[PDB]
Amino acid sequence: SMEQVAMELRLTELTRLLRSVLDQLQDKDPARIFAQPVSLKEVPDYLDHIKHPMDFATMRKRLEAQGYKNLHEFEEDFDLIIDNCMKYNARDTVFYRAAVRLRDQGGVVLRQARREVDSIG
Repeated sequence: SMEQVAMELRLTELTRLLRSVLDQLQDKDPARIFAQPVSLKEVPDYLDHIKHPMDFATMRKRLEAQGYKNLHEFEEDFDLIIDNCMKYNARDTVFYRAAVRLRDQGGVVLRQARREVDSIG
């Protein structure tokens, strides 16, 4: 139908906007601490601690399959990256500190994304 097509155009455009959001968030991680899944070869107990691992590469795969229906779903995945790290790693570690800085800097990007998503509909 024409409606299914219109709906599909909306999703494609959301995917375009979220791709730009993701790029902007990933720039706030210049050390690439959150770029890839935590390695289960290198951290074999990880899934005993963290039940829903997340990272930027994994978000990107979902995004490119148009697997984010709305901004809420995308933010959920971003918050997992941060929250997983702040639980697994102690406060005095470069990893925890990286997550805090990503959270703080990402807030600004995500604030305007929400306005854009509501605005453009």
